[PDB]
Amino acid sequence: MRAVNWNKKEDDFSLMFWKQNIAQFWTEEEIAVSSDKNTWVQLSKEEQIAYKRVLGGLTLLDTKQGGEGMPLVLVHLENLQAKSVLAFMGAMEEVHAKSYSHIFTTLATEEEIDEIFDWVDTHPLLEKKAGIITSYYRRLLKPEVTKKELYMAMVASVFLESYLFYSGFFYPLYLAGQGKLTASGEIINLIIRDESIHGVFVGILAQQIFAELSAEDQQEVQKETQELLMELYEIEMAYTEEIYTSIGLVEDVNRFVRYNANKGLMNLGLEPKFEINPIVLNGLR
Amino acid sequence: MRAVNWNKKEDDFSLMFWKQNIAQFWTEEEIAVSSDKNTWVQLSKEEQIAYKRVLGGLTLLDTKQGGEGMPLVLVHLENLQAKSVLAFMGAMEEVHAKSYSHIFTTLATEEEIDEIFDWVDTHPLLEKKAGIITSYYRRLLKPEVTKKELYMAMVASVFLESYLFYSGFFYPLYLAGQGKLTASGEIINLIIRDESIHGVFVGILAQQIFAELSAEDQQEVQKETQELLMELYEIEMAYTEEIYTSIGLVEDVNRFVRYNANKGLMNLGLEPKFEEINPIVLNGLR
Ligand SMILES: [Mn+2]
Ligand SMILES: [Mn+2]
Ligand SMILES: [Mn+2]
Ligand SMILES: [Mn+2]
Repeated sequence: MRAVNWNKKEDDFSLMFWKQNIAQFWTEEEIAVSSDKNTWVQLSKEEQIAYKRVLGGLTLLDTKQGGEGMPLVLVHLENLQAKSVLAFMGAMEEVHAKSYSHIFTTLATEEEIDEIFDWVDTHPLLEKKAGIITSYYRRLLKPEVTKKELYMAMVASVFLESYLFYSGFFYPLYLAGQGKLTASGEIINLIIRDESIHGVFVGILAQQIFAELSAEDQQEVQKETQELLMELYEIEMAYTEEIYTSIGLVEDVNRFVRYNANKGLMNLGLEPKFEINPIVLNGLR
Repeated sequence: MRAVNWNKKEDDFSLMFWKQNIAQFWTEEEIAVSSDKNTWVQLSKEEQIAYKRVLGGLTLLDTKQGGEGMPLVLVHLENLQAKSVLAFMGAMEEVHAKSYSHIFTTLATEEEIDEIFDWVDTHPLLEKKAGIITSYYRRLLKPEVTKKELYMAMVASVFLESYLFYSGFFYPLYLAGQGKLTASGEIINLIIRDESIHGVFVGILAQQIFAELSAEDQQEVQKETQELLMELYEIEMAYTEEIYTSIGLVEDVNRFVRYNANKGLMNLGLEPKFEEINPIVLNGLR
């Protein structure tokens, strides 16, 4: 039975990602958010509701990535150095999820917070979206998996990391780009910095597996990947309509979703399928 | 589908362990080990071989705990806050494993290191020991698991964290207690500080699951736990004989293995099954 041996590289990238993950390490106690109250109270009721809802959705996605996506993809890897990186990335998803609770503590009463999480749990689009992704992860709950199954779990993971978060990240970035909720915006920026390298890394692992598949299997997963992309897109467009119609931002968020869907495809070595908002860009500064 | 909500406690302990795991965060770059070369050369060939072999075994156990034990237990937990803690603990196992490579880079040539890892991979007792533990983890590779299966995976994990590491930890502690390889000893002490909390936490989770089982299932897993304890003990005694006979430490290590097996049992809420810590080892823990 093999032990991980870092003195003999298993690939040309795991060590750099290991070091970068650790270089980026942070926790919610580093960013105090109480000063956001002064701009929080300036938001309309509809704006506050949208913000809380998107952060609830982000919390759900990080919960599933740390508790299902990273663990189940990493248990089936043969590359022990890449497994190490994924384990750390999974822990960081739990840091991310806990940081949303830190934001909530400042922006909402205890009763308001539990209402957010009840809304998350009973929400049909969030259930459908998370169910589609986790179906690929739960396919790995068996002793022997195929490379097509592992590849598609990695595709699902890249799509979560590089694409499904972004209908939610839009709004904290959009507000922070205007000087509103900038401390929470700093947290979201730290989260994004992590998700960006998560998506690149899992996409490298996916491309390595893809190269080992037969031509027939390659065709099959290419079709599944394109179909998954567009299945998620239809759900995202329903989600942005539900969240953002009240505040007039639906088409802006949709443009942002498509930009990030293209980045997810590129992380997998695939061509873009869709043809950044300048305020969001200022929030990423 | 539920998202983790830290503003409503799911249990009385996960937040405390979350905070403590983070308070204890470290990486290998924080302890330079080059100064250990001066005492490494004072050791005999047999002492150096023993040290490299036990660190190889430790690396294997951490590799399996980070890559199988924590992930598969955490997947099946319903408590999202406890899942969060286990994910962080699993990442720390990978930090631990990488820290052994950091020690090796100072103490061995590239060829000597590859020899260590070849020895680990082909070693029959390490394969048997790790295979027993990971068999409990690999029972969780299915869509739905029983509480008996989850409980026994947690028992196996506590036995790894609180018991099976210690035939290996003995020697770095013994040497550090004699002023040898003290920088490496500092790393091992950081690892032990983590494993100690890992075993306590998983043991709490196991006790909670146990209390939820039917009486028939409780009787089954109680017997299986005691059998597993003693099956592992027989293997550990073969392992310590193999590693430590050449340096005259077998009975001392065995004394330390039993002390830690009792701690693992206590972490599970169970009575000790074996009859003070060696004073040199104690000085290495200071
Ligand atoms: Mn995350
Ligand atoms: Mn991520
Ligand atoms: Mn460890
Ligand atoms: Mn541990």
